[PDB]
Amino acid sequence: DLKKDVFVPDDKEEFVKATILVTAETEHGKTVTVKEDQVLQQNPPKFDKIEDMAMLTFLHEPAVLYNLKERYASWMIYTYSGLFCVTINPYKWLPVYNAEVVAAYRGKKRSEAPPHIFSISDNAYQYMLTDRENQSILITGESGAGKTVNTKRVIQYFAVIAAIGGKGTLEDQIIQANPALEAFGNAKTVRNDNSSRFGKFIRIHFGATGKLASADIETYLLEKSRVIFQLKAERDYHIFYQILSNKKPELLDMLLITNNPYDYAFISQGETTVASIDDAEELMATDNAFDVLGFTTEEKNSMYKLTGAIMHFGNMKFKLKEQAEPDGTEEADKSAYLMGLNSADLLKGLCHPRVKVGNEYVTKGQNVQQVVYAKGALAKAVYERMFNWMVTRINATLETKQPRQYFIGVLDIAGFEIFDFNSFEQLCINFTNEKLQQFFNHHMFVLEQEEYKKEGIEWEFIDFGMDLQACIDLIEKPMGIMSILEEECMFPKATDMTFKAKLFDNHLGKSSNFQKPRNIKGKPEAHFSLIHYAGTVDYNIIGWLQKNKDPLNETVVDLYKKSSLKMLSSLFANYAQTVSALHRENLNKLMTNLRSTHPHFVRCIIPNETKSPGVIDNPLVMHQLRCNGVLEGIRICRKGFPNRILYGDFRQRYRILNPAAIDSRKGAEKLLGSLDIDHNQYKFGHTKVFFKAGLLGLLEEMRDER
Ligand SMILES: Nc1ncnc2c1ncn2[C@@H]1O[C@H](COP(=O)(O)OP(=O)(O)O)[C@@H](O)[C@H]1O
Ligand code: VO4
Ligand SMILES: [Mg+2]
Repeated sequence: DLKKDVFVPDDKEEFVKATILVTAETEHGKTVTVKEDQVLQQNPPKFDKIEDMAMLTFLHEPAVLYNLKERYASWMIYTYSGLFCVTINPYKWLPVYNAEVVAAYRGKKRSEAPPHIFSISDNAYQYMLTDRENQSILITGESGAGKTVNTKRVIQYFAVIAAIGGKGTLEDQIIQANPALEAFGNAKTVRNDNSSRFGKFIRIHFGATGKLASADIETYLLEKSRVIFQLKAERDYHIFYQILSNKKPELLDMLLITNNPYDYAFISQGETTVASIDDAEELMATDNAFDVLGFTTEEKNSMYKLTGAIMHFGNMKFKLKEQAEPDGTEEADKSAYLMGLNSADLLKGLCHPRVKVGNEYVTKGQNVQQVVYAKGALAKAVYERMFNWMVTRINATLETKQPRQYFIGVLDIAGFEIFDFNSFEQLCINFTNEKLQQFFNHHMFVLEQEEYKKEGIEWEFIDFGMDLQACIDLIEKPMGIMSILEEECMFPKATDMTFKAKLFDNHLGKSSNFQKPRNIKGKPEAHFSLIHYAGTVDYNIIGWLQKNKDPLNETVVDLYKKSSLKMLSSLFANYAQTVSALHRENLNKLMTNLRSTHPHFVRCIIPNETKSPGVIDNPLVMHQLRCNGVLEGIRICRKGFPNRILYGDFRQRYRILNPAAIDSRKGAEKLLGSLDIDHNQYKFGHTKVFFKAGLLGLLEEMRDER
């Protein structure tokens, strides 16, 4: 029936379906009666599994939710929601990404094909060529939402398309770039078995005529901590376990290592084996990528060797001679050999680092705690610089002579996360997520409406309540969290509790997003809460000062410069601005570069905590849609004018409909006036015609009929 089919709220599944008898029979048999305002209307059965939710008769939270659920139940993981797309992780291989599908998607306008990541990529390609404007596919979502998978699919689309008309070709190299970086930059966290522990902006360059000419990858802050430290239910980087699988046994001999991960302390404090990952086939995938990318055998063995030496570096034991002196050089020797260093000099550098007395030097003393930190810090430093060397190396092969004119950047940041223990690297991760959401908010809600004003369109502003400046300002602005941290790791007599005290003194009761920690019994200790867009996060400030300073035993880095392993020497070649400072510098650099592109938002949704295919946790999925502003992003499309054409281009294409109607603007007034259309569905701007949602479809349908 018309009014019988309704949605009623539900304390366990957010909302549930109902049949009116206000008293109504629930989808699950519960005879429940509720308040008339709490009842939302179901959409007609013609809109079941709708490809675009802006086309629904009833727009509300359960109408969107149940449509997404319905599509997901038929394994339809892509859905349009106004000018952007939403995708729910299937946690399962679907046959929607083959070459035959890629080929079919080529050139098809959004409406001419089912919703898909291929359609986003293709239409970004058409906009780039048509408007002569750089494009950017911006993929959002928490840890394990599916950003990396969708990112790899955009590359796949472009690479397959460019092939239809180092060792490999530009297209294969662009594809293989991801398995090479994932090996060293991805790791199993609680939420994701292949969690991206770093952000990346991949630009795909095209010539004036659309030919794929080049590519570049820029990465953002890697989780160095992971190299030498793990939480209970997480692993170190993929590579360590892949190398230990022994699929390449020469590697173990070269790296002087056992096959047991539990032998190496740096890499075995959490988990070692992951059901989802076959570390052995993965090592082959890792190695193969390096070959296709043009990495020499010395280049490869140098990366392997440096990883190996890092493992031994962890097992370097130290004792009291307060002054530390070594406690067995066995592992210290294995590391120095692999690193092209003198083992005695490495240990003298560690236990007694120099202090320059003009042109002479005097050593300083170090205790076992000081040496153990120094040792850990140098391994993280190496790994970070090795990942950086590897990215520049990939770029060097991807950088072709070929002429470029445009680009399509694809942003794959590390997703929003909440662990049992959240520290500095969680803050940097969630900060980016907050920033990108605000980028969506500003583009979708602010710039959009300011275009209607610019064009002299009759429009009365809408406040969608989509603004995160308060929380962004708290983290980045002066006297914010990072500003306080930056100043504190400058005063040498500062402590974790002086930074914690300064944090509280400036924001407790002053900043609304800065709150006391909501510490629950058993869980690790936290110092403050941060009301982020996707949740409140309890951060622990222990060690943040040293994380931001990131000092190294300079005496050991000098031996690294002097190393007889070309790679290790060049990693520290220029060695001599805090972590958070460069993080904000890079983030602001990125947000402004994305301002100069036409953006394409792909919103990934994690369906459940248990990595369960087809299974949707209504509360969790709704929370995502809510903190993403999906319902707001659809409303601005329905309530506004999402489509607009210049008077010239409207004449050049649609004059055919009624050639009797032909000035460029006056002609469009006659053409639209003469056609049988709702004369409220279009408004005249200074230089453009503003179409209400759907009308442009009718006009392109009427153009095809002759
Ligand atoms: N479209 C998809 N098809 C199949 N599996 C997917 C898809 N998207 C995500 N997944 C699954 O989710 C996991 C995590 O996805 P991923 O993109 O790596 O997460 P994140 O948002 O952290 O980058 C993948 O390893 C895979 O199992
Ligand atoms: O798990 V993530 O790839 O979103 O960091
Ligand atoms: Mg990722």
